[PDB]
Amino acid sequence: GLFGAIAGFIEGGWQGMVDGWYGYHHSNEQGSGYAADKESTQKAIDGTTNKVNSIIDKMNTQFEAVGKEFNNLERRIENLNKKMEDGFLDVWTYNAELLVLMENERTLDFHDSNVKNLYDKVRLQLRDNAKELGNGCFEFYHKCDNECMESVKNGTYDYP
Amino acid sequence: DQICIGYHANNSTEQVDTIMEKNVTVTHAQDILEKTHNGKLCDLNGVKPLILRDCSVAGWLLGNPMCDEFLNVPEWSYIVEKDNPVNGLCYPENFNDYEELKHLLSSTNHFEKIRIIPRSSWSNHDASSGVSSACPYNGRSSFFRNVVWLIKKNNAYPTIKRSYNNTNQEDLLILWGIHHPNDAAEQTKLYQNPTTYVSVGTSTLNQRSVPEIATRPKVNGQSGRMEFFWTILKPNDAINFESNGNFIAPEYAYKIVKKGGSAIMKSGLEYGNCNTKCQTPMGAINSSMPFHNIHPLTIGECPKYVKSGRLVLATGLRNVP
Ligand SMILES: *[C@@H]1O[C@H](CO)[C@@H](O[C@@H]2O[C@H](CO)[C@@H](O)[C@H](O)[C@H]2NC(C)=O)[C@H](O)[C@H]1NC(C)=O
Ligand SMILES: *[C@@H]1O[C@H](CO)[C@@H](O[C@@H]2O[C@H](CO)[C@@H](O)[C@H](O)[C@H]2NC(C)=O)[C@H](O)[C@H]1NC(C)=O
Ligand SMILES: CC(=O)N[C@H]1[C@H]([C@H](O)[C@H](O)CO)O[C@@](O)(C(=O)O)C[C@@H]1O
Ligand SMILES: *[C@@H]1O[C@H](CO)[C@@H](O)[C@H](O)[C@H]1NC(C)=O
Ligand SMILES: *[C@@H]1O[C@H](CO)[C@@H](O)[C@H](O)[C@H]1NC(C)=O
Ligand SMILES: *[C@@H]1O[C@H](CO)[C@@H](O)[C@H](O)[C@H]1NC(C)=O
Repeated sequence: GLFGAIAGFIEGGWQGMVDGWYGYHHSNEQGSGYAADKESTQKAIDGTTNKVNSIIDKMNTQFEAVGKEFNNLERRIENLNKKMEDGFLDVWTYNAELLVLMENERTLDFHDSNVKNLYDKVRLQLRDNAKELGNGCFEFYHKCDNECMESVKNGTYDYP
Repeated sequence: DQICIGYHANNSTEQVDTIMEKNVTVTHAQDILEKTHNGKLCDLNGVKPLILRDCSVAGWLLGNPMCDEFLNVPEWSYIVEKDNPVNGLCYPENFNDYEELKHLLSSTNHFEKIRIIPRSSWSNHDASSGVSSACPYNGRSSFFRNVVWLIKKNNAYPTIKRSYNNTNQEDLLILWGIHHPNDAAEQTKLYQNPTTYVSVGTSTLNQRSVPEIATRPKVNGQSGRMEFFWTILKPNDAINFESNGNFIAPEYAYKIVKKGGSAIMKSGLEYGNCNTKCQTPMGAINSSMPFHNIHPLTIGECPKYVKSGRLVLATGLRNVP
């Protein structure tokens, strides 16, 4: 992906994490488990929701065809009328399709960027207290438990 | 002991497209394209449409005997006409500025019919023999019901002088016509006077039509032709008619109610006894989707029309097993 995380340095997704889009998976003495990060996930949800709404709202002034009739000696204006209505239908169809195509791409990179930044945030936390396995995981040097784990997610983690 | 950062994944099969790659499977997506309709012609917010069936707008307004179903139509939401209604001008001919009159209809929701010139008002002219086998009714020769094909009486056609003042609040659509015989002998048999005309004048309209007596191919058994005209008489304005023959005089006219906001939809469907907020010539639409690809000519509160066959927005992320 543009930010190299999703399907990148973090090879796959977690079917076991149904709590959100991005999260963690710890492993210690007490046990292991998945826990979605509610902050970033919700921040992404708001962003995508606003995007969908913006796209729609921007497509509220599109052209609207109107029925008109012409006699046998008005073929020129009938065709002008037809070319014009088809003309605008083709323009807005182009606008609708291209906007979706471009934004779909940005939406995928957006998610990719969110994962990458969540990872980097954690990396900065576990300054020298953890080992970067380079697969999206961090292996602590000296054991770390559920209270310790919750500390990282708590964003409160810090020797201080 | 480890802590790993990761992302959601599911059994989603939904796919979206991007510039560099097509069919990317994503965890969540949102379809925004309505692709279905109910295949019916419904009422628009409770108001039923005017379904002309086998009658054309002209068949209806002039009163083709085969269109009695529409002698006094009520308020309508939109109008539906077939591509080629069989019942239009029973007696062959031309309808002046027909397309402009149809366009005018498209901006109104009601034509209230009123009698501006009693048929019994023609004391010096025959107002009963004006019929033709081209406009049959109950097995006999008849004619458009809203206008009168005046004939000579007692071997005479004294000059006509009629005036009508629009004492109503609404604009009045007035229709009348003139007959083009097939030859001089016919002219004399029907109107007696050989050289005739139909002059009409309002505050804005000035016109004098003359019959063009010629011989042409038979259409509905007639080689003669009728030519119809129309005008909008403003409130308080008056219309003056004068003619020494060939006049197809008005009887009924229509008060125009610009509740404004209609449309002449071309379709072969009939009324489907249903109600909708969005109607296309192919069927109604009921959806929250911002777009639809049913048909471009719609009426009511509808989604935006596009030619797209598929339109899906990505919401979630790429779904990686
Ligand atoms: C959440 O952050 C807090 C600090 O704000 C972490 O500290 C512990 O918080 C719990 C209450 O949830 C207290 O009972 C403990 O006494 C705190 N630590 C100690 C031993 O002083 C907490 O660990 C973080 N995550 C959670 C909920 O465990
Ligand atoms: C149609 O009839 C109306 C009503 O008689 C005419 O308007 C009135 O005319 C009188 C005489 O000039 C005026 O004093 C009134 O003020 C008019 N009333 C209105 C409603 O304006 C009108 O002139 C006639 N129309 C035509 C063109 O002959
Ligand atoms: C008004 C009138 O005289 N109607 C007669 C007409 C007219 O002579 C022609 O329509 C003139 O073009 O001819 C008929 O054959 C017809 O149309 O059925 C008999 C009909 O009684
Ligand atoms: C897994 O996929 C099937 C098929 O789409 C679906 O019916 C089922 O609900 C999914 N499992 C879950 C998350 O319930
Ligand atoms: C995209 O996937 C659909 C699956 O129904 C398929 O019909 C279509 O041909 C695919 N397009 C490409 C990129 O081959
Ligand atoms: C559209 O469908 C919804 C959901 O069933 C319904 O509540 C609404 O009345 C429908 N609208 C029309 C006019 O069909």
